[PDB]
Amino acid sequence: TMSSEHTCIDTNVPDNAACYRYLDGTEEWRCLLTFKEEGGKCVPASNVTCKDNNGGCAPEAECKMTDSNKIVCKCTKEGSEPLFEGVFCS
Repeated sequence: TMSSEHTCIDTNVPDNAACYRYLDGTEEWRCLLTFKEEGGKCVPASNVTCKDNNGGCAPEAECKMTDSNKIVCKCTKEGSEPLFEGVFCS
């Protein structure tokens, strides 16, 4: 992993998404805030927002909408480290 990226080494990581490997050597692939993976494939959300389930956030991220009705995701549960989009925060 270069030095310690903790990112998967060869798991399923579709484009427009972010993948990260856990400390147990496991592997997880997440999608951006505008992409949702459903069935192993990820597609543009647009309709996904706070009104729905995490408009592209993470299992530990808060959902907030902007003046444009865009769902923003930010992980910060004390000692939490959101990744790029926050869909997955350490």
